[PDB]
Amino acid sequence: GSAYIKVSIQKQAPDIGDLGTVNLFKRPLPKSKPGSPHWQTKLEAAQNVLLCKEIFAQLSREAVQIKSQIPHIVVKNQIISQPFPSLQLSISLCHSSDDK
Amino acid sequence: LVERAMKIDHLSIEKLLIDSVHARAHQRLQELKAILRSFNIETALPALIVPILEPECLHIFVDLHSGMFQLMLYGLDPATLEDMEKS
Repeated sequence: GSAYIKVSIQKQAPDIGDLGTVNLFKRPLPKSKPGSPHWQTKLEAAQNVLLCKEIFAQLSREAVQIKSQIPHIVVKNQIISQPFPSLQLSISLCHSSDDK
Repeated sequence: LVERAMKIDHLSIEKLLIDSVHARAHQRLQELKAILRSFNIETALPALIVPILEPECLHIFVDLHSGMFQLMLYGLDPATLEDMEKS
């Protein structure tokens, strides 16, 4: 599929669910009209999404990490954190493959 | 209090876990607030809050994965609040 990295410093958010992460319009990205090997584009997109998988797997390892001076909740795809009570966190990702 | 935000199953395994730990952490926070009020405060959504003066400082939160709820007062004196944490 395809992935997208996005961070948003909002005010705050509770443990709720709504029209949050990318909708059916998953990750609007360059059409890439310039002539290039389409198979190579698919290949590099797969490499990119695997990189996103790896970086998210590494970032997920924070609950068992040093839990001091930075308390933070973490769930699947959501790592919303409160370093200061002004900014927000939880860089997210999606899979732009489930849309015919 | 009806399994807040995770009353229904079949969504995700982590959902029920975070629900349970959040409920129990809020319970413990209210318990702490109880003894604080009986001595002589307020709370929030992630965790509780306790003032120290009468005006900002001394924020305390909970470890959503284990005990020993952490806390951090914006300021100085490091490696000393850890004793308070342990106590």
